Amino acid sequence: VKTAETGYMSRRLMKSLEDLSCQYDNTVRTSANGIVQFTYGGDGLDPLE
Amino acid sequence: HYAKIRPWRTFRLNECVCTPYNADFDGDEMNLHVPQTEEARAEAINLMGVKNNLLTPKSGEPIIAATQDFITGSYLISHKDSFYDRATLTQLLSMMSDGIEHFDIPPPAIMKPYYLWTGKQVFSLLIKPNHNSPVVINLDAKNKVFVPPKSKSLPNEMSQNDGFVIIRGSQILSGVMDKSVLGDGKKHSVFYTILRDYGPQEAANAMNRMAKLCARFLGNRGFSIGINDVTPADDLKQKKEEL
Amino acid sequence: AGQNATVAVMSYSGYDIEDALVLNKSSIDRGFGRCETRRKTTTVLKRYANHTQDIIGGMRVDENGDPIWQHQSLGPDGLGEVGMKVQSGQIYINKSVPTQYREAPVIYRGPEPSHIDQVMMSVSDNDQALIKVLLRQNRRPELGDKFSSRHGQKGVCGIIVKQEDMPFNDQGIVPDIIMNPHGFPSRMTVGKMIELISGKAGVLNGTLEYGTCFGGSKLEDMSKILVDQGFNYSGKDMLYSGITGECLQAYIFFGPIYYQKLKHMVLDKMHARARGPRAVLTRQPTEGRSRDGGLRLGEMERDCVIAYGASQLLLERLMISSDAFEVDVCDKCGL
Amino acid sequence: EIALFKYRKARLEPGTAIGAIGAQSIGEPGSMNVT
Amino acid sequence: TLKYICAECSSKLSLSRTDAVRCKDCGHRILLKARTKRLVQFEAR
Amino acid sequence: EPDREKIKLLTQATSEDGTSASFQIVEEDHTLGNALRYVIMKNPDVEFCGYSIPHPSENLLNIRIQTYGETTAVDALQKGLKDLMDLCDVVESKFTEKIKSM
Amino acid sequence: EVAVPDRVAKVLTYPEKVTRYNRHKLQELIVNGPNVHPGANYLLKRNE
Amino acid sequence: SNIVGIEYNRVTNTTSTDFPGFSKDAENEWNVEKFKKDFEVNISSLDAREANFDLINIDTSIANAFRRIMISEVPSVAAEYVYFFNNTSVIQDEVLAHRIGLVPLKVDPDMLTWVDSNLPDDEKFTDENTIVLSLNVKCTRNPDAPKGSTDPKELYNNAHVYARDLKFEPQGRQSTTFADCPVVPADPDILLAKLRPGQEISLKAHCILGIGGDHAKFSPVSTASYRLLPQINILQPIKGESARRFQKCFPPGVIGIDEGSDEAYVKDARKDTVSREVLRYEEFADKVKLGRVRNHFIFNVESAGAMTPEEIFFKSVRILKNKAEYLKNCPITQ
Amino acid sequence: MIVPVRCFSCGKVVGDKWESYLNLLQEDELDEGTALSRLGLKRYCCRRMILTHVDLIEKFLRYNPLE
Ligand SMILES: [Zn+2]
Ligand SMILES: [Zn+2]
Ligand SMILES: [Zn+2]
Ligand SMILES: [Zn+2]
Repeated sequence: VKTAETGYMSRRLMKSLEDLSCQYDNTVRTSANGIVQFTYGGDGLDPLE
Repeated sequence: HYAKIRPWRTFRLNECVCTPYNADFDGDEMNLHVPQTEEARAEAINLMGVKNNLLTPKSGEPIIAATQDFITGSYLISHKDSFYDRATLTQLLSMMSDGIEHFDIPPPAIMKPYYLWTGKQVFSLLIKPNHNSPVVINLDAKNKVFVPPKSKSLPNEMSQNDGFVIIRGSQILSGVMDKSVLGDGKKHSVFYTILRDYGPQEAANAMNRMAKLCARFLGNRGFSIGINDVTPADDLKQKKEEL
Repeated sequence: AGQNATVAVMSYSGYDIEDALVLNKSSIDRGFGRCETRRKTTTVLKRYANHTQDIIGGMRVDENGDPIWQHQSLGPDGLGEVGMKVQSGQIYINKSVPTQYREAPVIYRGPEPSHIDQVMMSVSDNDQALIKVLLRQNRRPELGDKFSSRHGQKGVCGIIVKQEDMPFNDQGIVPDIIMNPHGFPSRMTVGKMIELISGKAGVLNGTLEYGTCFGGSKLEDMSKILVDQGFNYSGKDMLYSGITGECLQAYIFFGPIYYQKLKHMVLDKMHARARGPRAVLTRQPTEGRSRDGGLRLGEMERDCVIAYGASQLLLERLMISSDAFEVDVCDKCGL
Repeated sequence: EIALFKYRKARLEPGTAIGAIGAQSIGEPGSMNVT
Repeated sequence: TLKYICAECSSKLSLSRTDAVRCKDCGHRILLKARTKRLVQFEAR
Repeated sequence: EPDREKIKLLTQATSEDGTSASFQIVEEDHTLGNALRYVIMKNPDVEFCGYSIPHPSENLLNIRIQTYGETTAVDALQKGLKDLMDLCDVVESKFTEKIKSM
Repeated sequence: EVAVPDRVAKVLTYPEKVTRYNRHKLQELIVNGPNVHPGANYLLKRNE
Repeated sequence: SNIVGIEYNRVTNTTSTDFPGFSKDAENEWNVEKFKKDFEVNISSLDAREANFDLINIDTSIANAFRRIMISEVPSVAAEYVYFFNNTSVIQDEVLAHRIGLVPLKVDPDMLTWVDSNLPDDEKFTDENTIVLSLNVKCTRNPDAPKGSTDPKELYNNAHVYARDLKFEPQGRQSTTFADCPVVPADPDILLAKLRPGQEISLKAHCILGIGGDHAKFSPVSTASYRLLPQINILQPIKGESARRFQKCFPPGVIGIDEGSDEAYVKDARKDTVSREVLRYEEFADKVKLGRVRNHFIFNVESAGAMTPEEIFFKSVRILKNKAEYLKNCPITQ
Repeated sequence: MIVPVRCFSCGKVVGDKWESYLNLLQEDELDEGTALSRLGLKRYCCRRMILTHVDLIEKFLRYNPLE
C-alpha cells in the first residue's frame, strides 16, 4: 500500500506544478506569465545549493 | 552514464549509484535508453549526468555516496589499531589507483620500533594522493556512535571510541570513516566537501578510489559473521530471566 | 531442487555488495548449478473443407545432395532430426498450407542454439495430424542468474572467480559460493547460521540432520560433533587468502548451505530493440518482450526529465525516436 | 571570498523547473486520536 | 532407412505418405521419431 | 624476434626521471604480480611497488614502481625479474636434492 | 560509467553523421560490419 | 616476529615484514646466497598420487604462487570434443560429453603439442596434438539370469558403462610412440552412464591438452594446497586433571602427558587442525599461547592421475621461472 | 540424476566411489560415515557429493521404451 501512494502523490502534485519556472525576471511564473512568487522562497536561493 | 562495453549479458552500474535507483542486485532489471540526436545527447550528459546529480534537489544532501560494504571496509582501515608498513601500504595505495596514480608517501606515524602508517594516513592519500592534487579539505564531523569525552571540558575529539573526525588540510587527524562521513545523508560528508570546494570530477575521482580499494582490501583482510556473533554469553542468559 | 554449496560467509571482491554472490568457476565447470531447459512446439496439420490438407515439406538441397542452411537440421521427411543442433533461423518443421502450397515453416528464433531431443508424430481426436517437437537446451551459470538459499535471501551472480583466487582452508577446500555478511543483520536469518553448522556437523558425522520447526538438531551438540573432528565449534575456520597467500585476519564462517537455482535467468531476460515492428493503429513500437520489443517511457519518467529541464531529450525520447510523423497542416483551416 | 562566492552559487538559476522539482520533493519520501 | 519408434510397443515402422499413425502390431497412435544417423559434435565443457 | 605487446610503459603515469613508472603487462595475474611485488620491494632503492588488476574481464595487469633518485624504475623492474628467476633456481635445486636423496 | 553487454551494443546503434573529423574512423566501422563490435549495422546515404 | 598470532576473535601479524625499510635498521635485502642458506625442503611422504612436503623459510607471495601454478596453469590432457554416434540412453549427449571430458587420463602431457585455434578445422588435429578415445557399448538383456533378479549386473550384460570402456585408437605414429604407455583413464571405474536393453552409446572423443584456468577439467591436481605449521606454546605449565582436559582440547595425537601430573607437554604440533578450542576456556587462557609459523609451509599435493605429484611441483616452479624469464627478455614498449 | 564424476569444490574424483559406497552399506554394513572414510573422503566438500546424492537414473530408466 506504500508503493501505490508514493507514486500517486507526486503524480498529482505534478499536474499543478509542471509549468512553473524561475524566469530571468527572478520571479516564478506560470504558463500564462502570472506571478506565483515575486522571488523564490523570499530570498531567491536554490535548495540544492 | 557513459557506456562501457563488456562481455557478459547484464548491466553493471557501480554500487555507489544503486542508491538513487533504490535497487539491489537480487534479480531486478533496469532500462537503458540510447539518445539519438546531438542535442539530446548533450542535454542528457550535462543535466542528467551522474557527476552533476550527486546531490538530491530535495534538500541538497549527498545521495550518491558509499554503499553498505564500502563503509565497512573503510571503517576497518581507519579503525584506531590498523598499522601498515611500506610493503602493505603501497600495495594498498595501488588497489585504489590501478597502478597509475602517483603517490607521495608521508613520513610514518610511528618510527622507532618499526615504520608504521596508521589507517588514517591511508585515507588521507585517497583524498589527495600527491602534492599535484588540488583537493585540500577541512571538515569536522561526528560519527554515528559518538561516545562523548570523559570530562565536558575536553572538546569533542578527545572522545571515547574515537568518534569525532577532524580533517585538516586533506588529512585525517582523528575519527573513523563511516556512514556519517561517507554515506548519503550528511552535509559534512567527506565526498560532499570535495564536491562543494573542487567540483564534480574530484568528488567522483575520490569516490572511485574508495570503491576500488574497499573492493580489493576486504577480501584480503577478511570480515565475516558467525553463530558466535549472535550467541549470548551465559551472564546475559541469567540476567535476562531476572529483568 | 538444489545443490549443497560450500559457502564461505565473507566479504570478497566487492562484486557481492547488495545481494550479489561470488561464484566459483571450477565449480561451474564440474556441474554446480548447471540446468537444462525444454520447450514444446505444436503444429497441427489441419485438413480443410476444400478437401485439401496441410502438408509437411521436404529437404531442399542445392547444387548436389546437401541441404541449404535452413534445412541443415531437417531430415528427409520435413520434421527435424532428433539430436541435431538448431540455431537462430533454421527450420525444424517444414509445413506448407494450401494445388499451390504456401510455405509456412516454423523457424527457431532463439538467441542461443538448442538440440532437438524428441519429435512426436501423432493424431488427435478429430483425425488430423499433431506434431509436437521438444527442444532441449543446456545452460550454465552466467553473470546474472538467480540463486537462493532456503531463507528468503535471493541473490544474483555477480562474478565468477578462477578457483586459485578463492580462499582455502588447511585441507584445501574452496567455497562454491561466497556470501556477504551484510545480508544477515538487517534480515535476521539466524536459522541460516544454524543450517550451516548442522550441515557441517552432519556431513562430518555422515548423517543428515534436521532443522524442523520448533525442534530439529541442537546447536550445542552439533558443536560437539564439530570439535570431535578438530573443527571449531562455531563453524568459523581460519581461511587463507587465494590472491595473496596470507592468513585472513578473521575466522571465516564456512560450511555447506543448500542453494537452489531459480528460473529467472538472464539469457531469458536480456533483450534490446533498435527498430522493429510497429502497432498498426498507434504506429509506435510494439508491446511485450517476446516481440522485438519497445520499452515504455511513461508518465513518471517524463516527470523526471522535465525536472532536469532537458527539453530536447524529452523532444527526442518521446517524439523523434518513438513516433515521428511528417504531416501537412492547413493554415487557414487548421486541419 | 569563500562565503560570497558560495552565495552567488546558491541563487536559483533562471529556466529551472522549480515547480517540477518541488512536486517530487514532497510526494516522494516516506496527540490523542489525530491523523 | 527405418525410423519412428512406437510409443510403448517400441516397434519400428517407416511411414508412407498416407498410411496411418497406427503402430502395426500394436494399434497405438503415438510415434516417436528415432535418433538421426548423423554425427553430432559436442565440446566437453 | 621480440614480443612487442607483452609489456608496455604507461607513459601517462611515469615521471621524466624514470624513477616512477607504470607497466601494463598482459596475460598475467596475481601469481606473477605478487611474486614480483615481493622481490621488487626487497630492493634498497624501491620506495613503492604495487600491482593491480584493474578489471577482471581483462587479462592484464599494471605494476607500479617508484624508486628513489638512484635507479630508473625500468632497472628496478629488470632487477626484480632477475631475482625472481634466481629464487626458483634455489627452489628447483633443493627440491630435487631431497627427492633424489629419498 | 555503466557496463553494457556487447550483445546489446551490437543492436543499439548511434546515427553517427560523417564529417571531416570522423571520416577515417567510420570507414573502419563499415568494413567491420554488423557482426563484430567496433562495427555498424546500417548506412544511410546523403540522398538515397 | 614470524609467528602469526591466533586469538579467539581475530588473527594478528599476518604480513611479510622482511623488506628493507621496515625499520631503521634497513636489513633483509635480497641476497640470493643468503636465501640459499636459509631455504630448506623436507619430504614427509611421497606416493604415486600424493606428495607431502615442507617449504621452509620463504615468503607467502612465492609459496602461494607455486600453489596457483599447480591449480591453474600446469597443463594436462583431457577430452575436449565428443562425436556421438547413436546415443539412445537417458543421459543427454551434452551431459554425457561433460562427464567424459571430466575423467582423468594417463597421458603424459610432454608427449603432445598445443593445438591451435587460428588454423582451419581439418588440419587442426594432428597426431601430435590430439588423442582419439572411443567408447562403444550396447546394453542387452542377459538371458541367463538368476530368478531373484534385482541387481542389474546379472540382469543385463552391459548395464553400466564405466571409464575403462573408453578404448584408445592410436592415430598415425601413436601406435609406436604410445606403444609402451596406452591411454588408460587413471580411475577406470568412474561410472559414466548406465543403460537398459535397447539403449546404446557409441562415440569418439578427441583429447587435447590445456590448463586449469581454461576449464577445471584440465587441472592436474585433486587439491594442491598448503598450510602453515601451528606452534603451541604452553606458557606456565599445566598439570593434574587440568592437563587431562588440556589434552582433550586438541586433536588426540597432538599433546602428550609425561608421567601423569608432572606437566602437559606438546608432542606433535604438526598434527592439529587449528580450532582454538582452548581459547574458549578461561582457565587455560593466560596459560597457553598458540600461534602459527608464517615461514613454514606444509604442502600437500595430490594428483588426479596423469603425472606424479612431485613432477607437478617441479613443473610449477619451472613455469613461474619461465614467466619471469620471458618478461625480462621482452622489450618495454614506451 | 547420476553421480558427479568429481567433487565440485576440489575436483577429487568421486564418481568411482558410488558403486563401492553402496556395497559398504548394503553388505558388511557401516554407519554411512565410516563407509565414507573407508572410501577415503576426508574433506567435507567431498563427503557431501555422495552422501546427499539422490540417484535418479535408476528411476528414469524404468520408463524407457522396452526396446
Ligand atoms: Zn484548409
Ligand atoms: Zn506399438
Ligand atoms: Zn565432478
Ligand atoms: Zn572436494
